[PDB]
Amino acid sequence: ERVVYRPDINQGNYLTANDVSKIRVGMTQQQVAYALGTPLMSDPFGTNTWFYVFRQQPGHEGVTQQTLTLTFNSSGVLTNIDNKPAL
Amino acid sequence: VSAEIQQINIVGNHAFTTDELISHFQLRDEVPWWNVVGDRKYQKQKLAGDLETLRSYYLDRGYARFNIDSTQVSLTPDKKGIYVTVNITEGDQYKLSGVEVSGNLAGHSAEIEQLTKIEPGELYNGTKVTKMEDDIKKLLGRYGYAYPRVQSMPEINDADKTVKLRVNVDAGNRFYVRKIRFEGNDTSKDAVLRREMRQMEGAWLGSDLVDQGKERLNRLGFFETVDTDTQRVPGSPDQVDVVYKVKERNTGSFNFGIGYGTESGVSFQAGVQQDNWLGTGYAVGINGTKNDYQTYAELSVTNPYFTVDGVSLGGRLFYNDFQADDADLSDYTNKSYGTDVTLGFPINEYNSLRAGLGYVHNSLSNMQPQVAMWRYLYSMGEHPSTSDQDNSFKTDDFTFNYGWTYNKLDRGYFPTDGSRVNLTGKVTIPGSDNEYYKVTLDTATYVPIDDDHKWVVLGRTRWGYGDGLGGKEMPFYENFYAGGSSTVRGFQSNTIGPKAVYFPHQASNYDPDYDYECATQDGAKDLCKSDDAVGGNAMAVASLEFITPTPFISDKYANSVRTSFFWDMGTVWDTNWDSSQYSGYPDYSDPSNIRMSAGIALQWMSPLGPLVFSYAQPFKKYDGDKAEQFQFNI
Amino acid sequence: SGDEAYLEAAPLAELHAPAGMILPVTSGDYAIPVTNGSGAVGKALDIRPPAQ
Amino acid sequence: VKMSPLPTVENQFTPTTAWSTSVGSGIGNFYSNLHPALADNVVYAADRAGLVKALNADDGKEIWSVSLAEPALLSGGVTVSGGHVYIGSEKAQVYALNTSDGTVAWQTKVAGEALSRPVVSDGLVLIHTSNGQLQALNEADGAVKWTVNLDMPSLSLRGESAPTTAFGAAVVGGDNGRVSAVLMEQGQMIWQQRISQALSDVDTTPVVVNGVVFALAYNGNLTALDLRSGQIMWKRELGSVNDFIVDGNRIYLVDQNDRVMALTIDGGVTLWTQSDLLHRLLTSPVLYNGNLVVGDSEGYLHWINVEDGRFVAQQKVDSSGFQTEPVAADGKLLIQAKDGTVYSIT
Amino acid sequence: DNPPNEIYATAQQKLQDGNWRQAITQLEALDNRYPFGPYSQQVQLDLIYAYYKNADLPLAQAAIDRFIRLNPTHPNIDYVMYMRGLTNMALDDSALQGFFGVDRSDRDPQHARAAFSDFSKLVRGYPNSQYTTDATKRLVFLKDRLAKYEYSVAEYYTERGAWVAVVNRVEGMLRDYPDTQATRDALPLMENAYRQMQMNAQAEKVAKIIAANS
Repeated sequence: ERVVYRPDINQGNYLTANDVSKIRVGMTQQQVAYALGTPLMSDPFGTNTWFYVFRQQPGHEGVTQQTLTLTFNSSGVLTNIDNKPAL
Repeated sequence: VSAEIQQINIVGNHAFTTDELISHFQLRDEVPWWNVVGDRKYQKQKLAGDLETLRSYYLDRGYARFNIDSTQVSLTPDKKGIYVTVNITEGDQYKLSGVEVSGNLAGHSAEIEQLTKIEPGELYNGTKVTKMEDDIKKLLGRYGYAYPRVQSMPEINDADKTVKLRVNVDAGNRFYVRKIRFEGNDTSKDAVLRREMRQMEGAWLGSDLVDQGKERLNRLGFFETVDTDTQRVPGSPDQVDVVYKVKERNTGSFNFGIGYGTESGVSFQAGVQQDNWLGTGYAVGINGTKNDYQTYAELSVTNPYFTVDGVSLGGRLFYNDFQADDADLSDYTNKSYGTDVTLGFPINEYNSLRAGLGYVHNSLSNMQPQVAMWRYLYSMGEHPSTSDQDNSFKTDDFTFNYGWTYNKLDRGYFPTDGSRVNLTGKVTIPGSDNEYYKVTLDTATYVPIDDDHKWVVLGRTRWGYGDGLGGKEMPFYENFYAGGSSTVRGFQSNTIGPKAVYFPHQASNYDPDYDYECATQDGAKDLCKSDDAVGGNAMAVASLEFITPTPFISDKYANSVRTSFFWDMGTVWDTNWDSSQYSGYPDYSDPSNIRMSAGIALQWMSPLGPLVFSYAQPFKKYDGDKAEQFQFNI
Repeated sequence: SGDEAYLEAAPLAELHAPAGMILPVTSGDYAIPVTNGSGAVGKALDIRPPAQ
Repeated sequence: VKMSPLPTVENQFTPTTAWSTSVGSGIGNFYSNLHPALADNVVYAADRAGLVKALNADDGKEIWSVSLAEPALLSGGVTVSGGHVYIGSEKAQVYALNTSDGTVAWQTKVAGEALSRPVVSDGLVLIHTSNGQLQALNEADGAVKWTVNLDMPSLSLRGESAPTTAFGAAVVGGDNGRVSAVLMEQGQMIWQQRISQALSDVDTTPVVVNGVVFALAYNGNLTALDLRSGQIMWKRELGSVNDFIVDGNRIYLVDQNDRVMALTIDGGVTLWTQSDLLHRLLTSPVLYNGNLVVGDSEGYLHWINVEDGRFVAQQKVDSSGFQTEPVAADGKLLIQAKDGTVYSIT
Repeated sequence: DNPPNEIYATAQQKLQDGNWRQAITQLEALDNRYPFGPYSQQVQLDLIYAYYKNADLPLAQAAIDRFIRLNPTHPNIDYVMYMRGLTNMALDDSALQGFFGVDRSDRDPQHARAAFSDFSKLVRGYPNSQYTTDATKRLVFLKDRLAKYEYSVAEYYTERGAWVAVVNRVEGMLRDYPDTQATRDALPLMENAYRQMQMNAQAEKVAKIIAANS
């Protein structure tokens, strides 16, 4: 249970408030990758989508996750964006 | 035949006397009268590190502008001698005004300022600047900047004998771990290695975590060496595929033997230990004996990870049936078995608690009268006659198990740093046959005295105590023991401590003229001072082993052969002994009778398992002790 | 060592793409070419080097 | 490698030890050009320990003694002229000592170690150093005028070519195997020529007579050079480090293998060769009574005739042996062994 | 000391009899005493064969490298490729746990990976060689034995709960090892990881994929 010392578990990108501010709709793939770093996961299937997730599980505190989704057309320009802050 | 360094000379060097300078170089002209191994063989390549040592030494005393003017090495005409002259210019020593950090701080301004802080007016030091550079590098690594650009540019204010230090730092791009790989765990399951990590794959890199992975793998003890390589992923700017390179080794011993004329008969016995059984990480240990007068057996299994959180689970089985003189009907016949189940979980990275329940069965028959056992039985309300041996006793007892272990050993099987503490304690469950509590404290402290970790001073101690909870007393069958390979070298196994005192009694199953103790058949008619050990309730054992390098064995045996001098002291005594009734016997109440022994200890991690070779003198015994100077164990 | 276990490997089968879906592009690093099966299999094979 | 045994030598005369005096602790295992010198029937001597003494040439009695120390590390000969004694050291210091009282007239820090014998000519005292800065010092006060850089090979020989003066040009060797000539006016370079052959090619003290210079590399070529042009006229393959003598029309030397030879002044043709002393580390020769005296590392003074080169006398004088060259002047032959003792021969 | 062919005859007879140790002691004399000679070819191939039949796998591999470096063109090179594949594979096996039947899939895959690469090189370079069928079957086995290790890493990460690792590992299998049974068994792991990451848009997609291939 929570009482035992599990090590801190980190997952996904280190997405943070400052860098997500630079993202602008319609921006090209290379610059968004530069702004947030390379995506640590991407939609492997037909839809050209990038998934950024910032996830943390400290020793006993509850899991916290911030998920950001980026979609691009056939030419790699950001078409739609959404940023789930929690849960 | 080749030339030898006949003189080392340095011109100038007004700040420090030449002898002091040459006290540090590897190249050396003369042999101290108490040393022989100081070879004077000059080599051209060897001098480079020496010159760098001079560089660093002068940089570490404030002489910033220090430089080598030139170096000339010349032969004698006969080719028998080399003179080495190093020509230097010192200049003045300079003190640091302050450190200015510039560039891309990556938002960690406070911590980087803290690392580079200095007290005012301190002398310039090359070691200080190198330490700051490396510290800032690892500080940036801790937050996921694997490869930060760091540059230290000192600015000399020669006008006032002062120096201003300019540091330029650029963190770069944070690095994420893409794919952790293990190379070399040919037998151990990949899970067994990866469970120890603290850097989870697909997360921002961490120098501290990836290093702690190596640290925990090395503590696990299943590998000879472990190497880490933060190889950058090709074709990507900020992804690194950490690789752990390992090399497995044997993880147990398989001891087997058969009886000879030194034994009651030709029969088999064995003892087996295994820490990584079939590479799954399970720990297994078995002991087995089928002597004509003893059928002792023991087994233990432990899973270090019952769940991935770290909760360890294990248990122990043991069985015993012993007879003293014969098989079918014998004196001091005892039968015993028990079951222990253990659960343990880590409370932090280094401390782990343990818990569990123990069950023990005990039976005794034809017991030889003696003071301690009958005192205990008097405690329990049994009233067995002393004059007659034809009596028996039985017990069924359950115990609560707990313990505490602190482990900071740097390596599993030949540790050189840190210490290990192990506190184990038992208490009887209420309503059980026995009402006693027992606690034992073990401590092993390793400290190196030389930076190479070949000279290590091992401070190892064990402690123990126990007492009855109610009016009863703790059971004789479970007492402490000392002596043997483990606790104290020199003495025979389980021999140290208070000594049994038999009563005069009629002997059962008697046979004329056989060796017997204190039988009215033989005419013995008084209380007995004897040489049969009985153990005791409390003990304290200490050791200081001076580990030393293997002197004349090649490096191939470096990680297998260890030798050490040692000094041993240890004691076992009974707090409950009533000295008033036994004026004519040693007073076991006082622990003042410390045993001591000293000797040489050799450890060899042979392919079949660790070998313990011990030779020692029990240079302070007490009456009734038995010892053999050289003792061996596997 | 050298056991016939590798003959017990289960037969291979491609994953079918659902409607309106494409599976990830397959890496050529681990492709399986196909050729005539007339050659022998297992211990029936003359593992000895060719003679002259 | 094996070294030659002592030769059986029937002596034509019985040379004798006139006197000897202990001086400090000797040089011992160290290697240096520290040797005594004679001026106006007074013998000046020195030792690595730092003791410097003046000895009466005939009686052998001390007149004064002083120590400049602490490993003073005196080195590089003991030269005397005009009433002053110049003594180098393997530390930067080079001392100039008044002959009468023995107090330090002046001391100067010359760049690098001062191994070479100091030589004094027209008021300037030359010193050749292990780092190549051939420096010059005023006899009067000791201030430097000029310095000249001669390149340093990676591997050298613990010895530096003491210069010689002729017609205002000081000829000096170099560790790089380039004999050089310099004017003492300000140290302006005059000419320089390589004398080595295709490793260590260090040079030693040269000598000049009748306008033709002589140079001698450790390996490669023995040669003569024109003083005014520096062009090489003739050459021979007799490399060595020891000093060599010029007399009449003959050249007496010791090779690097301790084989003793005599050569013509013109063309360098061999007159005779003596090889019995092979591999017996030999001191530089010195002319005495129409014969050459050479000490060895086993304490023997070997006397050899000019005409044939066969030995004429052979006597033990010390157990430690003579590394430093003997000196001959004013009809007295002087030598000091590795041990701290000067022996006067007669 | 005997001339080449007679010693080779006894060597070949002992090799045929299966006395691998003394056989190889006989074989190793020829190359050392008679290097470069006409018999060098057959003795070297029989040397590879003898080391492989012995437990001296790494020495067999070293000899195979020292052989292939010499003669890129050779009528029997395909056999050396097959022996290279076999000596890579046999290093993946074990005695004690093999007898117990314990699966060794999750251990070191680098040896198996090299074996697959070498066998693929064989079958692609010499498709008509008589060993090509064995190479194809062994490639079939090795693909599965690699995907099983990769799945067993995905399993541990799922059990720990590093969901990003699970998704990346299963995606790696679908990219490299799509056809194997391991992916068909592992897709539930990627579904679970996506759902634990609240990533329903991807969970539904994985549900569709597994449904289509159930």
